[PDB]
Amino acid sequence: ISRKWEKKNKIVYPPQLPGEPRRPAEIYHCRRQIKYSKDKMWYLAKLIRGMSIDQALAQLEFNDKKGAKIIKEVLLEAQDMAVRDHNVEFRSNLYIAESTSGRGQCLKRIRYHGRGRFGIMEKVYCHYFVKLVEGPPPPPEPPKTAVAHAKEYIQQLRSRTIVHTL
Amino acid sequence: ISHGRVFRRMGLGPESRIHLLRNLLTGLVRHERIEAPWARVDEMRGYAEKLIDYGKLGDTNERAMRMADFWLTEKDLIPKLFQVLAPRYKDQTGGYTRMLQIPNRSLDRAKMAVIEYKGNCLPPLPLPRRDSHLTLLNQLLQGLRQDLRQSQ
Amino acid sequence: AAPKNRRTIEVNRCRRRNPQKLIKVKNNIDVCPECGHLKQKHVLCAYCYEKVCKETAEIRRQIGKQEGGPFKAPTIETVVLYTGETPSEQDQGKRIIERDRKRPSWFT
Amino acid sequence: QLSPTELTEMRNDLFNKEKARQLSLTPRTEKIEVKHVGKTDPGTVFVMNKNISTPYSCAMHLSEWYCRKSILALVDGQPWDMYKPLTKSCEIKFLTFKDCDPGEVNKAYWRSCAMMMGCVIERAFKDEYMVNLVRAPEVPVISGAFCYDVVLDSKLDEWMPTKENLRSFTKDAHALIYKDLPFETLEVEAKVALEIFQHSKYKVDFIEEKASQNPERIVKLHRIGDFIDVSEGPLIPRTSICFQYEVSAVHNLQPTQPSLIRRFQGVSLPVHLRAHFTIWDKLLERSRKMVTE
Amino acid sequence: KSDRSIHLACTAGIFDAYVPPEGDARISERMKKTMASQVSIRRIKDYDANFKIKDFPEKAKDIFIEAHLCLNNSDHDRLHTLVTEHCFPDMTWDIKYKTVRWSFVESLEPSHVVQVRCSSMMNQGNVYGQITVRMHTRQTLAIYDRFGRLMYGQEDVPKDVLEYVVFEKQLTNPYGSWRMHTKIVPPWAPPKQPILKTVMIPGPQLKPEEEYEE
Ligand SMILES: [Zn+2]
Repeated sequence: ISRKWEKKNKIVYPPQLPGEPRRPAEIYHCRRQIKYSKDKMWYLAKLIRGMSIDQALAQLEFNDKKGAKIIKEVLLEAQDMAVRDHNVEFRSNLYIAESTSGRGQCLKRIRYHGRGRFGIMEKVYCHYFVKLVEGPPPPPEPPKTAVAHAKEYIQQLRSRTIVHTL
Repeated sequence: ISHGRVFRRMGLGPESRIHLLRNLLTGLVRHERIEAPWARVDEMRGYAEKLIDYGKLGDTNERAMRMADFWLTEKDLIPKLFQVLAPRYKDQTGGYTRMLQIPNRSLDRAKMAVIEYKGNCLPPLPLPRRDSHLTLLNQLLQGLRQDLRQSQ
Repeated sequence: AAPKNRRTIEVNRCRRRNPQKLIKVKNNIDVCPECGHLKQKHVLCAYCYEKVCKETAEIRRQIGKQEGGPFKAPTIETVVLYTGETPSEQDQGKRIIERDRKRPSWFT
Repeated sequence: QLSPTELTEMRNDLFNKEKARQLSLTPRTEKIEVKHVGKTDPGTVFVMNKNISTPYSCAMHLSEWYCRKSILALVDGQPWDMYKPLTKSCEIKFLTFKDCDPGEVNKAYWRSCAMMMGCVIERAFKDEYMVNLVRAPEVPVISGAFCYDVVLDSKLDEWMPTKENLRSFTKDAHALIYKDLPFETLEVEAKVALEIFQHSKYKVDFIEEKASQNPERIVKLHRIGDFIDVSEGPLIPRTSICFQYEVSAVHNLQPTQPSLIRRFQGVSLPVHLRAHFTIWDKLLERSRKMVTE
Repeated sequence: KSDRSIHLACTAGIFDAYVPPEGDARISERMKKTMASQVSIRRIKDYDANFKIKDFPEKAKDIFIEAHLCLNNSDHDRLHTLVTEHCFPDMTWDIKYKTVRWSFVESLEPSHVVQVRCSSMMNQGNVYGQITVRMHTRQTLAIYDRFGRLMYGQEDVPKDVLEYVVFEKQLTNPYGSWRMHTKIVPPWAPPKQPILKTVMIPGPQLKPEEEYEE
């Protein structure tokens, strides 16, 4: 096993020069060995990717999933450690940079079938990984415009060369 | 095809559906505010309105006595119905119950509903209230309504 | 009927990350203003409803304590009185249910 | 005579110099205690920086819901801007559009919309023609149209605007709404206010009357980007609070002599209280109707 | 019930702590407190007859300066060498993932040996001696974040500081040394420099059945 997420949470940086940007805070948190499926946990993480902390808490509070409740607890205690130990000014001034589900350590149980047949159950476990970054959530990427499509096409046409010659 | 089908297929059959709605109605008459799944609350709401209509029809009526005998399984609510609820809604015409949605059951995530009889002695539910008349759009519409009153 | 071939992770990712399978973002979330807690627009606030439920449960417990047994439901209407007030002249022939606390501000 | 670009640049320079003077008057950090006494999250203590922190900063300490829904602030019972710095230990109470008594919020929204209209006016008319701004009358909410008094050109005493001109005004105001400028607030001495607005006799009279009613002669200036105006009170935080905007009508006041005062009337509704198409059309017609104070 | 017991090299208290005299910083029974101080002094002299109170304060300021430089460069071995086990954790755990920029500028007045106290014999066969020394110096401090952002103090500006630093030596230890044990800060001390960030103290968190009372 590996706990590099916690080691990432405790990496440290040199002092900041007075003429460079602020280097917004980064908080790493994870919960291990959650009795839940990593696929459904992925669905919940992909739901709360890139949102603000309050928006994510609202959506998880009004979702209908055990994983949603678990991730809400993880996010609440991550905000707690954020504005308790990592010198984040405002508790609402955070967004989710990374939201990931991983496979846990599972168990093997027997499933009795008909005849004299059997199957092997998996008592599935999972991890949840979250990273909180100080700052407002980054603006979503705007959809491409017809102007942009035309410029890209004209760049291709002007980048055409005469091939297989001098 | 279920066009024009007004009743839900509930329980283990029609008899079981009637018995379920009867148990919910008996609970509603006893406690004056119950919570249950949304569909069951809707059906038992309709039956509760009709039950109050029979109670207002009154205890001396043998048909109303038989209906209360069937639909109240504990036999103390029949005096309570005929001499509490019908005297309470003697003035009112037909809005006897209040149904509101309460979010989700914590086990199977079922859409929940609270239903009460109006009046009560219990603490009031956190009712959805409309926006106050002192809001921006409401004052603009009040100014509009005033100007139309002066015009006509 | 059995699979003729194994479905690849590319096909599986397309199927499992199709936008229909994703969780839709809810827009009907608003701050309940009596307490500042998150609620849905068509749904009663969980916190306020939970408060009302515990107060109603204590009312029903006191009703049962005065009641003393089943099959004895009263013929008269009921009122609830808290500490520090007398029954009003409209609440004459009604069962008084006493509570050992101050009357809540949300209860009139 | 100075060009309008030079006048705008000098007014912004004076505004920034005065703001830097206040920030230098408070050079060292000082901690003040703000007791949130609202109904929701009651008795919450904030430790804020003196003359730096904002009611927006307190709302950002609490939650983003307070940031997005809070429009005004009650600091010791007085209406306060979201971006105005706090000067003392006090009690705060955030005010939204949908309270029981939102009248102060309505007044702040109404003043903000009038000030944005006046900016649209001043940067809409042509350079060969003169624009002088009188005041924004404190007209009640129930009247239906925010009003702004302009002295126009002697060559334009006869000109009436058309529907395309009114729609151009509306498009410029919607461009401001898209640009999303914060409403910067400055409590300033009357001498600095006169030095800012010295090339406007009506603004001089306005500043003089405000300095007369207030014993210490401090007045309130507000800025969205480059446009600076004297205000009658608190304003909303950002122009993006406005969703539906329209410059409905332009009228002329009754006394043509000595100068022609023209009252520009518009109507607006925020994002939190946006109305339907037909209701908005009826509000448009009532705003096009005359408003008298 | 093993015969091996925990062998401590320090205590975690102050024996008859020097109460700060009011106005000591504002202004630029004596026989009894003196006599008690030199009773303790002949106890240190008996356990080691090569100790000089007049020679202590330069060693005390040396220990203080080098301990804070070890705090600057995170030298925990030398910080153990110069700092007692009671003073080490409330020295280091609030800065474990932070960068501390500390410096010593000068001393306004020489440090003063202001209290000397001793232990009893019964302390597990060990006798400890504590000496309280007034220091009033000028220091600089700048504590940085895990990300390098500034939290406390200013980088270059020096400020006055007055501390009642208490050192302790285990006299019965053959290899015992004088190390910083704690420092008394007066209850009348001036309020500290304000922090550079804003703090929200939450109110009570209310259960649904509970009503908020003022
Ligand atoms: Zn609520």
